[PDB]
Amino acid sequence: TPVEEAQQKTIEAITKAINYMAKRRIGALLTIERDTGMGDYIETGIPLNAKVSSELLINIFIPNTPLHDGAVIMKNNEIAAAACYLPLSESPFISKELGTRHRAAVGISEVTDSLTIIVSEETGGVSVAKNGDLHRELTEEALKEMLEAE
Amino acid sequence: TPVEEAQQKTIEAITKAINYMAKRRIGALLTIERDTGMGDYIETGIPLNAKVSSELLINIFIPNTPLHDGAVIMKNNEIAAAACYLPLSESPFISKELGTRHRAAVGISEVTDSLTIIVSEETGGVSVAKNGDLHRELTEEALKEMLEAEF
Ligand SMILES: Cc1cc(CNCCS(C)(=O)=O)ccc1Br
Ligand SMILES: Cc1cc(CNCCS(C)(=O)=O)ccc1Br
Ligand SMILES: [Mg+2]
Repeated sequence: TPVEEAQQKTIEAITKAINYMAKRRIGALLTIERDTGMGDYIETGIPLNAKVSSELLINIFIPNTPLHDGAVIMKNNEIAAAACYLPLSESPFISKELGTRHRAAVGISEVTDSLTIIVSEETGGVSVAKNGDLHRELTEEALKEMLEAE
Repeated sequence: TPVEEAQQKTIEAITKAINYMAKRRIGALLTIERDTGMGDYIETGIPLNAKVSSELLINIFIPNTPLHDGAVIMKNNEIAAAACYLPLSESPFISKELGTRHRAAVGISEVTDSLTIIVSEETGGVSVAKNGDLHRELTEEALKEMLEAEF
């Protein structure tokens, strides 16, 4: 169906962008809004309401640029805003070598049903936060399975 | 009016981005669609249909990134697409030292009523192409007045 084709196109755009950033160890923080509304967090960032593309996702997270610090929040198959604030988790069960992007991802996942993807600037490792837990060191196939399951 | 206020915000976003890129010698090519529709050229790029911000404009043109090569085309208060093709002018009144961004800007200005802004990656100089003419070495005040008059 059109809706199904659109969802797969967006998943492919996300995975292509994450692949690029993982290879270059570009830190990234990408939250996909689900049933819990995140308007309050979207409003803290720079409004985009942009079509998804791998190219735009990559350009947003280039280090030392206006849009790279903070989270991209996606909603309704669009990039709603970039450089958004997310709450930092206080969970004592996050690996202590991880920094602010990972704690922000877990934090939003504790108060919403959203799915957040994180790329580590230290290792290029890819992780996903959902329901208060962080799933670390994902392969490309694992990330795709999570996005399709979501 | 809201329309006028939105126009003022878009102009401020553009000028802030252009000033940032000029200072850092970030090459940029930004065409503002006017009454001649530019859909044929918009469709050659990556669709964004994004709200304008100085931050997004800057992020688009960072060198060596997916979106930096080609023109950004704006439709009113939106960035319609990035990395768009524009036709190259063969006008003899384009300074010989200038490269493809300036020739593309003059080229689209010959077949549309659009206004195109160019930042030179060589010098940081800012120019505008309109109606087949290239106006070089603009001050910040001159660019803002051109944009305000264009709206
Ligand atoms: C999610 C994902 C993961 C990878 C694997 N990264 C490799 C890092 S390594 C071999 O140094 O440990 C690639 C693309 C995507 Br998309
Ligand atoms: C249009 C504009 C012009 C300037 C003047 N910069 C001229 C000096 S340069 C970059 O060539 O070394 C500043 C801001 C805006 Br906005
Ligand atoms: Mg002069």
